[PDB]
Amino acid sequence: AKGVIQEIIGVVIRAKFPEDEVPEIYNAIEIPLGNGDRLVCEVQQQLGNGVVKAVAMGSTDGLRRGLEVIDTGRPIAVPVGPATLGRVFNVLGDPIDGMGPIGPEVERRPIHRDPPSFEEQNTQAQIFETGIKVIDLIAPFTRGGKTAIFGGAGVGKTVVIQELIANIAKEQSGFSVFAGVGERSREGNDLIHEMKEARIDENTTVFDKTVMVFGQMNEPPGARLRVGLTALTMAEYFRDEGRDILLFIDNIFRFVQAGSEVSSLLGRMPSQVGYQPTLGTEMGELQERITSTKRGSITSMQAVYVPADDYTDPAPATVFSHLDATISLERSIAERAIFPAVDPLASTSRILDPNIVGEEHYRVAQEVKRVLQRYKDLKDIIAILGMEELSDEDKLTVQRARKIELFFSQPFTVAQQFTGRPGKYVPVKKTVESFARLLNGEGDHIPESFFYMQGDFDDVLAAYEASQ
Amino acid sequence: ARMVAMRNATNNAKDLVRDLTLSFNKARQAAITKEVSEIASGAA
Amino acid sequence: VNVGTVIAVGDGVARLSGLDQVVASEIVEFPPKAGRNESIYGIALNLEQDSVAAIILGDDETIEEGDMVTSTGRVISVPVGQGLLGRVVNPLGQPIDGKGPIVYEKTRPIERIAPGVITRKSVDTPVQTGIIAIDALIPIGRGQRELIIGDRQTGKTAVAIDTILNQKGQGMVCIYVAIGQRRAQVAQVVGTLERFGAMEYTIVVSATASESAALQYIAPYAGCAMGEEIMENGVMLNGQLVKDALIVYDDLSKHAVAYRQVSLLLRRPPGREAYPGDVFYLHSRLLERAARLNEEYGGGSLTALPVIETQANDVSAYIPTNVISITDGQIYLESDLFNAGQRPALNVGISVSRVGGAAQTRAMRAVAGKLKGELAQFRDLAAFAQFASDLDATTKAQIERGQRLQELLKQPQYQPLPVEDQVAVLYAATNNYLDDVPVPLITKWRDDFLAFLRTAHPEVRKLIYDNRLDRKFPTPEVKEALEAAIKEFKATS
Amino acid sequence: MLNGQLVKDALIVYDDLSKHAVAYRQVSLLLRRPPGREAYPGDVFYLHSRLLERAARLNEEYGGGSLTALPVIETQANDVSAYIPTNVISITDGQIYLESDLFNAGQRPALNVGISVSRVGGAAQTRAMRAVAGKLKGELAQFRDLAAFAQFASDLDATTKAQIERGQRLQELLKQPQYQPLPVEDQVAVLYAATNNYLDDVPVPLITKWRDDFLAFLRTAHPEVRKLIYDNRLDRKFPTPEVKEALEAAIKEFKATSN
Ligand SMILES: Nc1ncnc2c1ncn2[C@@H]1O[C@H](COP(=O)(O)OP(=O)(O)OP(=O)(O)O)[C@@H](O)[C@H]1O
Ligand SMILES: [Mg+2]
Repeated sequence: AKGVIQEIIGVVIRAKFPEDEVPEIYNAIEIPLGNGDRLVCEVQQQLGNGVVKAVAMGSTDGLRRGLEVIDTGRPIAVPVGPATLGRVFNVLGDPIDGMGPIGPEVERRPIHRDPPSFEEQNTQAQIFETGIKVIDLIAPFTRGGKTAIFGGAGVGKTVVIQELIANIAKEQSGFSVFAGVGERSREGNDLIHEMKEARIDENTTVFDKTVMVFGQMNEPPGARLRVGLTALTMAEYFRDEGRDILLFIDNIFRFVQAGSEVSSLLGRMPSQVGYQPTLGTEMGELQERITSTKRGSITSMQAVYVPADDYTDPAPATVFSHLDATISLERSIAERAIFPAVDPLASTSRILDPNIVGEEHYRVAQEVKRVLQRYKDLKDIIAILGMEELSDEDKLTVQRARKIELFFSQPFTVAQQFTGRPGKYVPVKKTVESFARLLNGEGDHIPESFFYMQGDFDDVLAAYEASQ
Repeated sequence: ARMVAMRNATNNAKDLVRDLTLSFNKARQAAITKEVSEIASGAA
Repeated sequence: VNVGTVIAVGDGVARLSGLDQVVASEIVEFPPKAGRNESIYGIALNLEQDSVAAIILGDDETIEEGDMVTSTGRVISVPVGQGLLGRVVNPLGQPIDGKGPIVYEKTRPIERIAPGVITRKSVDTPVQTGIIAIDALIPIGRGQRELIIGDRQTGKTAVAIDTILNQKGQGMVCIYVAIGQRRAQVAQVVGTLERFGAMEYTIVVSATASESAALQYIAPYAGCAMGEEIMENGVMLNGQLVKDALIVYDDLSKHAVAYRQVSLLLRRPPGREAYPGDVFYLHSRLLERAARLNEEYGGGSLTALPVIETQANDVSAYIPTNVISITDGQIYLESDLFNAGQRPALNVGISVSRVGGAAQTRAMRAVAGKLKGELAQFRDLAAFAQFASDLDATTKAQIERGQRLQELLKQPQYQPLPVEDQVAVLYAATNNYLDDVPVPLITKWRDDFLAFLRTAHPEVRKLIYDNRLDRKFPTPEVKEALEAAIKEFKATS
Repeated sequence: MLNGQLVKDALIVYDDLSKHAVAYRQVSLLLRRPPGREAYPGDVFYLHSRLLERAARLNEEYGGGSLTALPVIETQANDVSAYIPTNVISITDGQIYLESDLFNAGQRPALNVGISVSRVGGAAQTRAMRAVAGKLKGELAQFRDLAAFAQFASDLDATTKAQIERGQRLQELLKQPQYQPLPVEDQVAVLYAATNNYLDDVPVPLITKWRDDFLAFLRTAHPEVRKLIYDNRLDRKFPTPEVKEALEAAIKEFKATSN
């Protein structure tokens, strides 16, 4: 304990400790910083004669060299238990809501814990109904399994996440944890607060069953780097005692970007496009903790931001192998005013198996993909020549594909703020029936424009009758 | 009718070439950036 | 301990050996010497052992090896207050207009963490840009981050200037931050602001292309610190205290380019498109400070209007997508529409404002919802517009109406429209009251209608302005009054 | 010791060598070794060559054992010309390309048979399989060639129409479900039935059901034909009149009974 700061490079602080009291790899050291409030750094490396390199996870832009640092001797500890329910925390576990601090009697758990072993893994999963046609048909939201949506900058990842929460957080049958590792403090939070506090479950709000840890974009790289681990530690307590947990981590890519900035400041050799050499290991350490085990189940739902529109970027490429259900949002689909913007061809799921989701559901999904696969094959032919050169069956499949593409669009109850269309909740059975009817041939006479932003097939038929 | 269809097809083909050339140029620059990054990193 | 000596001057970075007890972002002084009457400052960033790398905020040819440096004891800060109003200043806060020294009682440090999550509230108070298309289809609220993204010469600067001009009586403190813009453009912008009298409430921070890459990198943070001071403490405008501010960052692409130059001259590893890996953090920590604080934290706001320049309308680049992800909405200014004559070129099909739709005057939304619907129908019918005499009455009428609405959206530069005039014009357009007016004369029809309402019927405008907040705007009184006004105008015309 | 028999054959599947290359890149960069192409270390081809050249079929003097390797590589956006994919393509003796376009189009194994190659070739097939699959490969290749005319032209002669139909028959034959492997005798029987025009009258959408029913037929009605096919699958001339009969008879009986 009682070291001194040697260098302050960005948010990376190199401190010198006595020879026999060097902090451990992941210990949390503190600068008094004056004013009675301290800056909690996390060690990352040990460089030699008592010299350690720590990540500030704070402003670290008003402190000098030679400042003393106090070694706590333990990694970052965050409160866990029912006391964390309905509260908002930092990466450090310090509450930021108007309510008081967590009492000392509440257990503090280190945010760096080993992921569940191979024995503890629970492979049992089943479809989690969500009411979104494209999600519940092509890439079923998996209960007890990791799933994530990959979108660019203009697509509505946040809208989809908010609608999903509105649909499924009321009938939770358990607590939930939200972690915006990297997201706008406007819509990622302080507006999800209003939505969650407005929703009421038998005189108890949804927010009364939720633990929320942000580390918003504004925060320095350390907070965005470790906020995911804080949320995971807060949710593992509830998973370990059997409670079903809904976990919503927003923009894992921001966690990766924070890791990249920290690594760049740490002097590590860059890999690929400026990313950290330890990208795969960091992703493994975070993601392998998001697992439903034999003691409890975590129904994770993540979001991933692709830089520019590159799906070959190392961060989404690393995420892709850590998921059960993959949802891909495309810029072109969104620019075609299809707000869900999900690409069925590039979106898959593990539980899209007839033994799990249902034989009819599986057949319908496979046909809805074989169509639009024919369409992707004939895209160039249509673009340069036109519909006429195709054969009759090819033509029919093409307009069926366009009708399906239009029909995947669905109004969202959270889209009322900029769209006047009321939201719709289409059950998975209704979605399967509607798409089976559409593929049978029913609805062929209906023009494609009638499938835009509708509910089930009955709503499309009713609109067609209204317009005669 | 064939003359109209071919004229539309040629216009669509020329528009596609302009779009592809626009996309090829972006891929050409990104290839240069990638090389100028590995060589500079390999230098240090 | 407050003094040190430069030991190496290189790619815009000095080494400043022996300057300990310097804070991690202190603004070092470089006191003047022979040949340099003024002092050029620097930001000490890499506080490594026995060396303090410092970014030279200015031309690096001024200093040599052995120059004395004195640490000022302050984290990098910009002077801020009521004295900044109506002044064009450097990113450091020094004035460049030559009017006189800047008067200020307190300084606000740039490069600070945004207020947070709990310290925020959903936007409710609208921002009137004065453009029909923007104010009717892409509502902007106070504290919203709306991005103006276009392709070079398309009108992003013009849109920002119109928005600044329209905030004359709205109790807003406009801030225009010019990053990387050539001095001619900045001078023309300042002159345009002066001519229309908007310079009395507008603070302009200029970091031009010739300036060092250290500037154009702190300029948006200087402007954001000014906006934060306006948002939290507030200033007296027109005899009233205003805590609402609007800031236009102008070209954030040039800001990202300047930060890339600074990083590469510091030998930091490049990332995608040679930009440093923390460019997203750069723009996020810049834009996240533009917030709409709740009442218990003062109730202030700070609207941000970043401007992003694209190449060949490539919205899927690195910096444009980064800024799109940071901001709340987009205003896509297409080049094809701009060249076609639609000078307020907006890609309404893809431009959107996620927040602020509920932060709009009830009259404007109540008249513009069906406007947006009809524009959507026209865009849907754009494919069928090629066919001649093959369309029924409904489709032909829809195409004609869409053309009329687009021509109405065409608004000449430097002519903001008050909210009452905008809502009256849209109510006239959307009630089949302009179907008889030929398309090429709709602009002059709108101009004549506005002149008539300014001269003949000020009471109608005042009543609309007073009754724009009602839940049901089309009350019988305003409806009959405006219908009588338009019938009189049509009879006279 | 496996099932009471001394097994000296091993089959190793590297679940993903791209992740292994990523791990080696991480450990090299953390050791501050100089990078190479795409930040991978210089000797990544040496890495994977060391790993893969240990898979061999030793001669009888050295034990006669073997080790079969199936490296697995994911490609970003089907970029075969990347660094690790090209390295391991150079190292291996064969490639099996799986495409998302074929996978979505209903072709479940999703093999791109046009570009998937096996340098060992017929030497790694049973004599029955080698004798039956040559016509399969030729007809499938010619169908792939004629797909250009099939996509557009509708005035093609009856020969080309029937040949496209046969190509579709074979492609639908290859559409295998998951966790349902077919033993060598079953595949030989099905391919002999398909390549000898016994399947021409079956419509394309029902060919998979036809194959499943035919396999149920052989497994229940005529186990002896399967035993006979498997018994003499190594002879130089597999289609002997003996194997030729009682197999065409089984196909004819199945065709007559159902549909
Ligand atoms: N609404 C408008 N009506 C008429 N002309 C306009 C309008 N908006 C912009 N222009 C003209 O377009 C040109 C460029 O406009 P502006 O100065 O806003 O540039 P920009 O597109 O924002 O970008 P840049 O700063 O790169 O030139 C000028 O000649 C300006 O007069
Ligand atoms: Mg401009």
